[PDB]
Amino acid sequence: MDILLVCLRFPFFSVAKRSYQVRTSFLLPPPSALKGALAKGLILLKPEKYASSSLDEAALKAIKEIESKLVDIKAVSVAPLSPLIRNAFLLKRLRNLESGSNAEKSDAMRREYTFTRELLVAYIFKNLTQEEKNLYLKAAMLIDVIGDTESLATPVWASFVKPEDKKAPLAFSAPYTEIYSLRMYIEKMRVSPEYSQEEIFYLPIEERRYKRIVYYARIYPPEVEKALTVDGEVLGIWIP
Amino acid sequence: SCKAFQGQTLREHIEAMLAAWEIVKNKYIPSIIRVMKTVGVKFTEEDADKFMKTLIILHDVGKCSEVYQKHLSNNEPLRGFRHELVSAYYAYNILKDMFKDETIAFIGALVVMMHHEPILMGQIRSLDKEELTPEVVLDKLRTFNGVMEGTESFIKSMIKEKLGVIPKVPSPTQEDVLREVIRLSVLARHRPDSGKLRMVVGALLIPLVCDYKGAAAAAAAAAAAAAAAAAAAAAAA
Amino acid sequence: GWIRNIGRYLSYLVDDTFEEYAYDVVDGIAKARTQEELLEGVYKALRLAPKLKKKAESKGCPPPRIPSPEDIEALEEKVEQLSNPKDLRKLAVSLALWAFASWNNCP
Amino acid sequence: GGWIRNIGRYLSYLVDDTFEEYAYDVVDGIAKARTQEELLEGVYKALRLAPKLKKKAESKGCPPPRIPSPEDIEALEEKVEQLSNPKDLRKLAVSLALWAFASWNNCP
Amino acid sequence: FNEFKTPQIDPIFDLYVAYGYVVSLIRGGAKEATLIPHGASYLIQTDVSNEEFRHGLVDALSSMLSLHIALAKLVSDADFSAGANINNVYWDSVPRNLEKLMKDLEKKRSVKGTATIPITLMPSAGKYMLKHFGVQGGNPIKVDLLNYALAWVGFHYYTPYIKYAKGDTTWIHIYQIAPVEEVDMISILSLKDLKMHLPHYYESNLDFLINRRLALLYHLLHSEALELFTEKEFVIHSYTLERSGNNQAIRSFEEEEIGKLMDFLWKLKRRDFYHAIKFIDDLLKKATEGALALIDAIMNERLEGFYTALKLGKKAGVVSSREIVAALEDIIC
DNA sequence: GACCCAGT
DNA sequence: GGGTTGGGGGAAGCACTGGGTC
Ligand code: NI
Repeated sequence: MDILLVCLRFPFFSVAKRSYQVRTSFLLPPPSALKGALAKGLILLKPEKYASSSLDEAALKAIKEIESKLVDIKAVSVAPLSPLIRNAFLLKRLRNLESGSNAEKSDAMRREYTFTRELLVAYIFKNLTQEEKNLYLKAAMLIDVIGDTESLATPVWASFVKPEDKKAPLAFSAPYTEIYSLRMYIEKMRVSPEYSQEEIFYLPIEERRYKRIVYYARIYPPEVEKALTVDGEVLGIWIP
Repeated sequence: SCKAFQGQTLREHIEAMLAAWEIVKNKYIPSIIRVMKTVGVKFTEEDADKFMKTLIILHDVGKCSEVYQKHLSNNEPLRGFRHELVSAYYAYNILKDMFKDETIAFIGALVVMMHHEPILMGQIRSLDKEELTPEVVLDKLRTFNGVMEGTESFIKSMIKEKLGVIPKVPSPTQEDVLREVIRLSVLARHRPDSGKLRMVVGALLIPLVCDYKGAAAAAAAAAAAAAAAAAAAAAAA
Repeated sequence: GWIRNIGRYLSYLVDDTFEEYAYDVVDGIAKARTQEELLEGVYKALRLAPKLKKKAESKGCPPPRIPSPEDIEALEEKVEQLSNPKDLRKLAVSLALWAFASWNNCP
Repeated sequence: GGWIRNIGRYLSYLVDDTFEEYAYDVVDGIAKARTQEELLEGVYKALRLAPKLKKKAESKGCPPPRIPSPEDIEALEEKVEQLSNPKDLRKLAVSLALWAFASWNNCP
Repeated sequence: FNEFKTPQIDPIFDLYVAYGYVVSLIRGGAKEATLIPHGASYLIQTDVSNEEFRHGLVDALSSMLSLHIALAKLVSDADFSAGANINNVYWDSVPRNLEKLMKDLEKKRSVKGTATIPITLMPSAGKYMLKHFGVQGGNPIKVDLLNYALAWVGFHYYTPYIKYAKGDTTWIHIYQIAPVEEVDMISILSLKDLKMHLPHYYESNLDFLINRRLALLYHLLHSEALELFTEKEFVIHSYTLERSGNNQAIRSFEEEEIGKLMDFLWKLKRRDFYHAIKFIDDLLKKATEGALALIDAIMNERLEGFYTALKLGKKAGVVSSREIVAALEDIIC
């Protein structure tokens, strides 16, 4: 078992949930956004295999390949090491996609996002071969923009790690399907995107106030036999 | 022997209320039962006798908490201190064991601290000359470092001497009074019944405030303050 | 706290009962940050003593009491080791905060 | 440290009443100065009026003013040479002038 | 132990529907109840039967209909009719659903219809969603009547709102407290006291209601509710429904925390009470632009904010009491 | 895609 | 130093594309 761990130090979030007027955002990036960000990196880097007429099937084939090289439906998990905070932004979201209402119809919608300082992303595989190991290592980097086209993410590093059954409490997200013994925190997460299903994941977010602010601290769930160590700070990963 | 007034102690203060009340029992109890029956619990006039006795006996027991004594010594101001609110937590558990329920213990714990100066639960216009404020009384509550040992057994000294039910006292240090005085107020403020938790609690309050004749007079309108102190004509001779 | 006995003098130059209305000194002392303008601003406030002395007598109330020198040195001895703006503003802002009071002593 | 109060007591006799002497010009010039040279000039102008005030207080019934000790002159002299930067010069320029206005019991 | 299941739709809508569960179980008793937070699920743990839950709802909706019919297709001026409701189409549609359960809950029959949630209870609603390409028609978010009725009951009693119209335009600010670590009947019932019924201020003298961050202070000022937040932990969520020039849209939506504001007011209104409200009301009415500097200094402990507001307000009119100045330095020290 | 609405 | 005045009134966001139904 090999886990590809990367670090994304991007200040403000990019994802927006299914919402109008306000644009609610996830506290941690959805797996679908990460799947898209990694899939789009293979096209401009390896265009000799991603031949498509349009973008609609171009995304579909890349997502299908990513799912094929995946152990299960669970795409990828993230670990926050910084206190998340829910910011407030007011953006322009024009509404002119209906059969009418002239051409210029734009008003202000509160498209607010979330701020973090440190974040890890752990992709999971099934001991892939070497000839594509380097390709995926190079593809893990070069993630300049995530979510929408207004915020940029900057990767830091990328390396493979073994579980080796080390003692550490769970830190990355995990689906809430059969895990009950692990203050518990689950929301709609939308691991699987749609292009014309919805699973519930456990997210490691808890609010703790010391004297002034509440932010989002760590819930420290019960220890899981699977975990990975990095830069001294060991974090627990849930593997099916 | 903890004194309750400037020159009057709590001991004779209790008998002053009893000597005011031996005649009030035959005027309000048949009228208080018919309005009490709305809460769900029901009992005869004999149980109402002991209920009103338990309320009158502990109404201002919180006046001995090493705070009132150090204030009323020579000239020290109260600084917005409330002496009787802690008595509420004394009046909550005592009714829990001698009635073996909660629906009648809750109203007692409210009426015991609806007197003197009740707490104002928000909704002010622009001003408050008086000190009916939870924020300023919490500051004076924060200094409550328990109660003296002299009142530990003292509570056994007036309940056994008149009727006698069961000996039981609580042990306030910092927080048992807190999460009770807060819970009673929060439960009394928001319930499906709108006006009952006001009119019935005031109805129970009314016979408890006959203390004016018990203590020294302080206002010139004493004639109108004792209209119900008398009764109708018994006979001709 | 050597503050209650000095804030009432600072309040003498803002109250309506003394109509001179000099906020320049209050603005100078409120925005004092590094080492020096905090001691310079309070000089302007403490200088205008005659003003208040004459103005209280011009209406009938007793002359205002000038703060005692028994605690003025508490600012000089504190500003020395508190050179950084981390905790120096922490009291510089309170000095100007105490200047906006009423202190109704001239009915 | 210690001499500031002593010099401020002397400066207090120039702005207080019961003396018929009000000279704010020098106390203003001492504090809100710009250069080290004029600091000692203002100190001299303030200190010069020692004999004219040392005798009138007892004539008016007030106790005589306590002249600052000559040892404090050594401290105020030896404090200014090594400190030439204007960054922390104004603070000492106004420190001694602050104590001019206080509650000194000049005429009990 | 029953553990009534709560559907997860929106982090704000689920707050309203689940947090409104208590107003019905209180009417039916439900002793020894609790509410375990989940960030958005907010599940109620109570060892009570399901039958009394509908007995709570029938009483709650009787109260709603009594409030609605009292004031005045019929449109009232209540929170659930025209107070926080920015859209006129829901002025009569919403009450019609509320009385509809009178033909469903009284004779012990489950819900079968499904209504459309307005924007007031849940801001993420709308008309133009995005699925793969372009937009659609109508409101795809359709809420069953069971969860639909459970939201208004918690909205009317618990979460407050402030309305300031000024003729054609209209500003509505909605604030609600969301538990994040633990909560009990002591806190959820206390939060009910914060509700402002009929917050129609209008005129021109009361203009201080400009901006949500300034209206929250005025709402909080005249409500000296329980101060348990000094030992507990809670978060304030607020959203606006602007109708400038009959244009229903949301232009302000920020997330803040209420604990520090609780502590600020608790430490302020302790030395005296008569003058503190007068001072803050004077600075709010006169120093309209200056009270923003005072409110902003509260969530970040800004030293210059404690002075700028007073400086800008004293020029017009300020009592400037003595005991309240010592209250600020209690926080400062 | 053309309809709807408010009170000091 | 010894008195007269401390703001004065007026303004303190219009229009502009409303978002839901049906
Ligand atoms: Ni009494």
